[PDB]
Amino acid sequence: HHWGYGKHNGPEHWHKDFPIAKGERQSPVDIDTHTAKYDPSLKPLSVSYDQATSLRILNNGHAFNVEFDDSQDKAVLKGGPLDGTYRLIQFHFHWGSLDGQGSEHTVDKKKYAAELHLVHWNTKYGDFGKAVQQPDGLAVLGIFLKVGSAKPGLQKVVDVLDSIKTKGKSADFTNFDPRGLLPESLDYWTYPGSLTTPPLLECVTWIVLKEPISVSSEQVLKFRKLNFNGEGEPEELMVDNWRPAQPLKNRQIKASFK
Ligand SMILES: COc1ccc(N(C(=O)C#C[Si](C)(C)C)[C@H](C(=O)NCc2ccccc2)c2ccc(S(N)(=O)=O)cc2)cc1Cl
Ligand SMILES: [Zn+2]
Repeated sequence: HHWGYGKHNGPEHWHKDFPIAKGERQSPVDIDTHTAKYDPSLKPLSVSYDQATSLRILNNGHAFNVEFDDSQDKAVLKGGPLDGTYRLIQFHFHWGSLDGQGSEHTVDKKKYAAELHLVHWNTKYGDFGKAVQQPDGLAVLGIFLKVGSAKPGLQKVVDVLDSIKTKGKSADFTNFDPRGLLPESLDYWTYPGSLTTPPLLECVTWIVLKEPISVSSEQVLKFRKLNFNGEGEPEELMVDNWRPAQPLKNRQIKASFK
């Protein structure tokens, strides 16, 4: 009886094993576009992914994770609200059963079909496991997906999903360029929050891009053919792996743009 997204183990249950679920800086949140304040002191965001080294893709039973070599400064996030250098370690998505839900953040209560999280850790803490113990340990770049035109830079991900259908399966995933998943604009909202899965640690600087990327219906359909279960277990489609919006409490969402 471990955590997940079902009726019996989903987000309303997590607080029993992870009491920080009801904490002061939980994620995701609703982004109220009329309450977020433009902050002219926010520096521009620096996404430096030209030397990114992807290694592997893994079905972890919750989502699929594309992992990078983070043993040197090869793909880094800097600037915006961040002090110092954050190294890309992995990305993953959250998505829905239907096009009208799937994102974790919402924008004026609007739910997108999916959300991409590009996870980075603060290199002043030396490794990812130390960085998650610090209030400024992580920076997650959140990008919304809407269903429309295909995203060409997503298709290499979609085409490998058949090879990692079940929990615990991995596949070699070299030479993938995460620059193909970005929208044109790097305009963003930022706030202090948490991991959106157990252990729900309050270690994240959230940077959520305003502009969604477009993916095709056929692209998201292939996400929804994944399984939460292991090989040889009863099939449970990997859908609706999103945590809903948490109370904003004593926090301010800042906008990089007027
Ligand atoms: C979609 O589901 C995901 C996605 C990511 C991960 N994470 C890791 O597996 C890691 C690592 Si690694 C050294 C085995 C490559 C991150 C994670 O679990 N962080 C906690 C932790 C604590 C100590 C040591 C290691 C990890 C984590 C990171 C970001 C988020 S999110 N959704 O962006 O807020 C959540 C969890 C977990 C799940 Cl269940
Ligand atoms: Zn996530």
